[PDB]
Amino acid sequence: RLPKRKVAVMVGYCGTGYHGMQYNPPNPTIESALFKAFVEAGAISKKKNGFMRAARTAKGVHAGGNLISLKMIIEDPDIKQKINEKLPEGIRVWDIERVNKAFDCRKMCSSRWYEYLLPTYSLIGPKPGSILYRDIEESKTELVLDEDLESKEFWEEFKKDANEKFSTEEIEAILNEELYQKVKKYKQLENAHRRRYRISAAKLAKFRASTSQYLGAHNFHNFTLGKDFKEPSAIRFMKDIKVSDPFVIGDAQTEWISIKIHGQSFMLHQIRKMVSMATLITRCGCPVERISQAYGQQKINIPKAPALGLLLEAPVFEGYNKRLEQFGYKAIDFSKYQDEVDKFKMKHIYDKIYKEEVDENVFNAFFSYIDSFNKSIFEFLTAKGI
Amino acid sequence: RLPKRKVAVMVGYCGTGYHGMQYNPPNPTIESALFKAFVEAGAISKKKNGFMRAARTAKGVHAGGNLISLKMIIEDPDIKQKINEKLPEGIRVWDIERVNKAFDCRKMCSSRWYEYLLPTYSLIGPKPGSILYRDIEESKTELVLDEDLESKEFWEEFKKDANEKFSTEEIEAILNEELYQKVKKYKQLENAHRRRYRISAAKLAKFRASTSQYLGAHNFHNFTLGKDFKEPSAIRFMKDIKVSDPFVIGDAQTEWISIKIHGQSFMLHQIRKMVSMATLITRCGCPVERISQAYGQQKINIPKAPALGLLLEAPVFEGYNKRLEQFGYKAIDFSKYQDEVDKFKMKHIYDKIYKEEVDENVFNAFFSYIDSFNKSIFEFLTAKGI
RNA sequence: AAAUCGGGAUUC
RNA sequence: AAAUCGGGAUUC
Ligand SMILES: [Cl-]
Ligand SMILES: [Cl-]
Repeated sequence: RLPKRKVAVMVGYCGTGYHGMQYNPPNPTIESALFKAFVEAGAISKKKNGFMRAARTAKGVHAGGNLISLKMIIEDPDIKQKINEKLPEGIRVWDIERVNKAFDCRKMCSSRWYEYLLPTYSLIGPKPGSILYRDIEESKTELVLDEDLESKEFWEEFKKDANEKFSTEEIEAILNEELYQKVKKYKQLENAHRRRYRISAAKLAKFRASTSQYLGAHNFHNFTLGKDFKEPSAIRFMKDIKVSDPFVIGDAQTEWISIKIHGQSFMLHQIRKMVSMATLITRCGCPVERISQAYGQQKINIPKAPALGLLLEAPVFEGYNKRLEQFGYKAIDFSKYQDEVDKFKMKHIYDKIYKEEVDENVFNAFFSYIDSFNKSIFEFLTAKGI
Repeated sequence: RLPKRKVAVMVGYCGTGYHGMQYNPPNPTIESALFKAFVEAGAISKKKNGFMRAARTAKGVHAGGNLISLKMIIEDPDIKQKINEKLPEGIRVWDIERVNKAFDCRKMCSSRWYEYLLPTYSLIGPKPGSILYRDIEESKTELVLDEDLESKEFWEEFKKDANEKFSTEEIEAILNEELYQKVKKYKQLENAHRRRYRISAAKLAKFRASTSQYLGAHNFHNFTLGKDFKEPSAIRFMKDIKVSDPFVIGDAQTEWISIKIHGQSFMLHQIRKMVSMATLITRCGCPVERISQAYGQQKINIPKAPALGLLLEAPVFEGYNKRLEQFGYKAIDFSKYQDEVDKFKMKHIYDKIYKEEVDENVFNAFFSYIDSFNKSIFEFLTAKGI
């Protein structure tokens, strides 16, 4: 029976194929794989006496950095390498550091950094023929919304390319069939047109302003589930929002943007709902200030963005580092790993994101469902409600 | 580039932790693990040119025997052992046999055997205090339903045991707390009382009659989803139904029964809905003949039983064996493996079922939700509807 | 966080 | 078969 010390473990993972961070049998989770590696490496033996997590990343949500707290066997001086050898390629342990007895992953978390990877073709306007396009274009009863000749040019180049290859065969419905093969090739051509799209500087600036609409303290009751507008804990403080320059990655050469959000605390699916709302405001040509209207008591249903693009970048423990460094305890700083994670993120997270995006068309499917859906549609009009 | 022959592969698996049989990235499925083992063993290289499955077992559904058809590399005389070495312990390949070019897993499937493992305490009447118990007992407006002094004795022995250990503390609501620990121990005592239950011969005979209500050809539109009563394909033929004698298995010594259903063809979630309906009829004390009323055009919502207890025992290919044996092709008979599967079923399927039942309380949670739910409730009364 | 029961709108 | 968007009733 070896001794056990209460330590914090810094880890990172691609969340694809796992049912979130929190241990939840019988479905594979990040924590179940971590525990299997711990047992196979000698970190634990045989509730797990004080187990703790900093963030319960949802189904499919990745994390460049996450932390847990537990009583481990630190006797092996090469225990980290053993655990990493016993782990799958998509999960890694960055470090192991001793913590004080009163350490609490969640209560000592001062802030959180999140990153969302979004394909730039998500900001193209809805396809002509969709209900959202019909309702937005037919919003000439109040001539407020942008014109967005860029999306018009994209869709019309797609129409010219389709017509120069599918001589009025003209796909209409389907529910192992030569028709289906024809349709398959049309949708593949449309996806290829999406992948060749390069966002303009104006659309990027518009999206940056729409995301900047989130800075400061706001009532985010519409950006979660089961939160009342009058609840005081519905107010959240976003410290910073940064939208990266566009960047091309992958064999299909598809364009992406990185959205880093630093906030004091977040509610369930807050990041994805914010991202989705900013994307809809940008791609529909609405005044970005309308995002602030979402803070009102009127309830709006914001469909959360796909989990595939979400990464928990790092939890932050400001008070712990500032007020417990005199006790000899090492500070918890994920940036000390920043380069290593940066490699892992590119090799085992971002690559998975690009592969699943080009294989299953996650983002385009999400936005095609939004496009064809008869609360949010009203908000994205020229006229909202009140 | 090795040659490839079109073969059929006989496999078995525990479905826990997998998203069904059909290959469906990015979530792990039985077929994705099979393909990984195939690649690692040399069975395939690099749609999969004619891939076929006999049955698309749902999420969590096991199978003592399932079959697939594909073009494999059969050059290795020890290819089966290599694939099995490359497979996890919960998935096994029983055999590989050559098939004719026109072979079609699903179209040549003449019938199907299914097995459902049900804990006998699922047949105990609803707990006094539940809405279902209140509605059934208060069905004295039409004095039709059984009395079931056995369930009364069970619940009253539980009440005597609880009161002799929890002196009117008396748990009332909860939503890390000493109360919760008390409640935890009450529910554990109730679960232990359930695990010690041994079904009487009368209840077993009643359940056997309720299941026999399914024999022959019937309209099973209520025993699936999205099937209209007037659709001719809503009629299904059950060739045989056998309920095994009760048997005790596991460390907690819990009692189980095996329900084997041989049918020509089945609709989506038909087995689980039939099982659930028979169980409700038995545990509520209804005339078993009322099950035939479910074949009427009136729509009833039958909650499907947990997937944990379902096994696809074997698909059957009668016509293929009878009309293609002269062509030199070996018959496809899963019974030729019956002993081997029988070991695997006990070591990697039934054991998982018992462990998950005693760890997560799947069946009792399902029936506790049924018990407290304000269409089916009306059917389980003395008065149905019409 | 995850899972269940159903009901509604979609996706090779 | 699986997956998505939501809405409703539940489960350490
Ligand atoms: Cl999350
Ligand atoms: Cl199934």
